[PDB]
Amino acid sequence: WTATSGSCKGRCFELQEVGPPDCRCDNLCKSYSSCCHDFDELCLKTARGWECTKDRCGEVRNEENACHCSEDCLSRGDCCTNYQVVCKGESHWVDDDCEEIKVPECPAGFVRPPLIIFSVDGFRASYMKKGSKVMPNIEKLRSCGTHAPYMRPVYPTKTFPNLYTLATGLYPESHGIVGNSMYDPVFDASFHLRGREKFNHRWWGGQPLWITATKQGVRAGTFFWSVSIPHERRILTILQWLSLPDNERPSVYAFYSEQPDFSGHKYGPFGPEMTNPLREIDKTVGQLMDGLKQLRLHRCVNVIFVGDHGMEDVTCDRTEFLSNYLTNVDDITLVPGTLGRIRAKSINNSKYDPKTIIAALTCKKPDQHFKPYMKQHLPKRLHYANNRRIEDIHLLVDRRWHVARKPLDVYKKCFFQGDHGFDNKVNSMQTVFVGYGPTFKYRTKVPPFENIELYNVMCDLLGLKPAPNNGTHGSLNHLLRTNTFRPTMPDEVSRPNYPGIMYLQSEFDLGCTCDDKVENKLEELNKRLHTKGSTKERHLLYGRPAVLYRTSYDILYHTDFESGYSEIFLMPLWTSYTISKQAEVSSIPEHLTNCVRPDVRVSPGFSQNCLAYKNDKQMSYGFLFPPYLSSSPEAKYDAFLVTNMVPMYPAFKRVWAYFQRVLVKKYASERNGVNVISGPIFDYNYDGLRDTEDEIKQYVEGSSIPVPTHYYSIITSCLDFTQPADKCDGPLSVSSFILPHRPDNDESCNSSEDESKWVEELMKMHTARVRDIEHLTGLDFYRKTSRSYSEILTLKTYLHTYESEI
Ligand SMILES: *[C@@H]1O[C@H](CO)[C@@H](O[C@@H]2O[C@H](CO)[C@@H](O[C@@H]3O[C@H](CO[C@H]4O[C@H](CO)[C@@H](O)[C@H](O[C@H]5O[C@H](CO)[C@@H](O)[C@H](O)[C@@H]5O[C@H]5O[C@H](CO)[C@@H](O)[C@H](O)[C@@H]5O)[C@@H]4O)[C@@H](O)[C@H](O[C@H]4O[C@H](CO)[C@@H](O)[C@H](O)[C@@H]4O[C@H]4O[C@H](CO)[C@@H](O)[C@H](O)[C@@H]4O)[C@@H]3O)[C@H](O)[C@H]2NC(C)=O)[C@H](O)[C@H]1NC(C)=O
Ligand SMILES: Cc1cc(C)c(C(C)(C)CCOC(=O)C(C)(C)C)c(O)c1
Ligand SMILES: [Ca+2]
Ligand code: NA
Ligand code: NA
Ligand SMILES: [Zn+2]
Repeated sequence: WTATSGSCKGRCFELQEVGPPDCRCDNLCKSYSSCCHDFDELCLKTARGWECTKDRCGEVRNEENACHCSEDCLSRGDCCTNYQVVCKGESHWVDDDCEEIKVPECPAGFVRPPLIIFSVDGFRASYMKKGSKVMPNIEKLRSCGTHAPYMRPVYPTKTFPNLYTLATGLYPESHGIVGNSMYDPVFDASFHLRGREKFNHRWWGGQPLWITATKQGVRAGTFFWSVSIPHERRILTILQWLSLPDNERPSVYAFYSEQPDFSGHKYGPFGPEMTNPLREIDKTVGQLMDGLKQLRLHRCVNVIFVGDHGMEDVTCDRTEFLSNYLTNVDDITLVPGTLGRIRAKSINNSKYDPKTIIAALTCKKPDQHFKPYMKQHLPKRLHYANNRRIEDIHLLVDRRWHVARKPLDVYKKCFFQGDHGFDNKVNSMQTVFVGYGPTFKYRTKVPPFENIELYNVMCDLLGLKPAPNNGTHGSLNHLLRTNTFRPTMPDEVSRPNYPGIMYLQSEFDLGCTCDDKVENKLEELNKRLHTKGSTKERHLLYGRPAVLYRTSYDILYHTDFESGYSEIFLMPLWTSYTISKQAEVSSIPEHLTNCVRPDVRVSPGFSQNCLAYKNDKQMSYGFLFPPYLSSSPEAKYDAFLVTNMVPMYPAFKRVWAYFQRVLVKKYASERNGVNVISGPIFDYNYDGLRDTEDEIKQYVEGSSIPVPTHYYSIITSCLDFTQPADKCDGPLSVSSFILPHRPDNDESCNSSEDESKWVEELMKMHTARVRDIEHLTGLDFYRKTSRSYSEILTLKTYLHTYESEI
């Protein structure tokens, strides 16, 4: 109930929330069906439209009018945004040359540059170039301020997950808004775009920027707008708030536009109908900047122009139907469209089986346009598993397509030409970022980055301490003239042991054999020097990784590679090696096919054993430093040490062997050498974070050898590829992956073919940031370079996407 009989007089667009049942006068009262009886009359005036005309200049004030052109309007803060242009001879902001804003130029009483976030739904990144001719205000922001060529949304590339990620810095699995539609099995409640459940605060996790600001005494404008409030009124309300007395005035403001998404769904991303929505958004930017100019705030405010996601061409005819795969289609509930999520229709049905559903959906039709995954097997870069609202079965749908349960859902539940939601590396899903104002840089292009990083920067712009989030604070310092956040590298928690030769061969009873016993003064000294680290500068290029948790581990040096060997997990945490452009690939010699060698620096008790692999009929092993890339026949023996061995399913060894034997040398040829760091990952609870020893669900049969969920590699070279990776003077270039360690290659429909036709495709799908590997391993990389720390933070957030040019 709401007592709608109260009044909005003197309260229009009031900032504090009045609790039930008193009626409301704020931005969102319409959405809550709670506005006072007189809200439209007093607060949504429309008389005489939105623009001054020559004949209104100097007019006697009529409070009925939507905005004013009377001589008192500037003191009242309610002029039409074009007032000074029409009545006072001024220029539109867009017509002024851009001039660097070196310092804020703010009116007296302003404690900090205000932040205005101007958000656009469905604004695909390529609109900034493709629509530039019809968006002069936006083009001026972009060209004169700081801009990225695009900004990467979060998965799923839907509106509410992305808007809330912008506001919180968190992945959807952490903030809880994992889709526009959700079922939470603990609440037994459904969240939808339609209806009241979505208003319950229990859905909304983390801490959004307006709450961060408020808790730290920085006032925020009301954070969002009821859809029926016209854009012109939203801009006028923001400008009105900016004229409040100092003690009452917000420091952070948000505008949101439902366009171009609304038309893009109807017309497709480049429908000819799309020009007009782009012009109308540009005109709204122009109203804002003109309004700011009138208030003398156009060289004071920081403006962020940012979108939530792009828009792809999708039509009704490109729909896959689960009814063409499943016999039991009425026993499941599907959340449909550009992603699929499947769960049992009834919790009382004991004949629901997820394995049979996945199997029936796997590589069943030649051009099949979706792929099923259990959620833990989704690419780790999606960070889309650790929430009870994310169903165990997920369908990744190809761009341009939909999935639905049955055909009747598509015509009795056609018209649309655009949609979004797909994998957040897809080019059509990328969106926009421009920052303009005194705290942003001038005429500066920055590389693409992810929208999870912006919350920290918005906090930086407001002088706020961010709530804990998934950005990497400092990684976006290059967007900023001032207010940078200067992080310190985390402290190493565990220091390594450096074992020498401590064990004789016969102390080992590992069940391993090797044909290595065929036989000096200076030659033996030389190999003693390798074991003490004499080649470590060549193979450990950026320092050893720091271990940021408590554990017991050994550094092991070799001619061709260096490792940090865990005494607890019985394998390396990391193995580091450099491969020059000139390196040569060799075979594993016949007499060494099954060679595994005890490591006389590591006790039998802290070693793997070969008998466990013999007896585990599902599990084989591989090596982290590749035997194929040994520098000499003699150095090759080091690659068969038991301290370089890791458990690998035979299906995964197909993938791993091709990467090691073919791809590493390809990357070294293309990049002028590469440095590789490889290792295992254990994430059995799919939380994106390193497992402790007691979270491990699978061991090599009969042993304490834990089985990795994933294997990673970080592949670094010189950004200026005229310098070899091992003699690089400047910025670095990286690409990395986190490959699922699976017992089959059912993900790869073409896996019966030669690895050359499918392995690299698999690897590209599981591309990763160095930071993702950091979270999964408790390691900290790039500790010793000549590069600034914020630059290394940006390198660690880089994702190699393999999409062609935007
Ligand atoms: C991205 O960044 C985010 C933010 O930094 C990272 O998420 C953090 O990671 C931590 C580890 O996973 C996690 O820490 C836990 O917090 C528990 C208290 O949680 C509440 O309080 C906080 C603070 O206000 C709040 O933010 C939380 O919000 C979560 O839960 C609510 C529901 O109440 C949701 O609305 C909200 O969206 C969010 O859910 C998300 O996180 C939870 C986990 O908290 C997931 O389950 C969800 O799926 C979703 O992802 C909460 O309101 C605290 O109790 C935990 O402590 C346990 O474990 C530690 C281990 O150190 C142990 O010491 C304790 O004994 C304790 O164990 C006991 O509980 C166990 C579980 O029941 C039990 O088995 C034991 O036997 C014990 O009884 C723990 O500290 C932190 O909450 C989240 N924060 C957020 C916002 O998500 C994220 O990791 C980053 N991602 C990556 C990849 O880097
Ligand atoms: C301060 C501030 C900051 C940010 C980032 C926004 C945006 C633009 C992104 C929108 C957030 O809306 C959400 O989160 C929903 C709850 C509506 C899904 C805002 O309104 C206000
Ligand atoms: Ca984990
Ligand atoms: Na085996
Ligand atoms: Na396959
Ligand atoms: Zn949309």
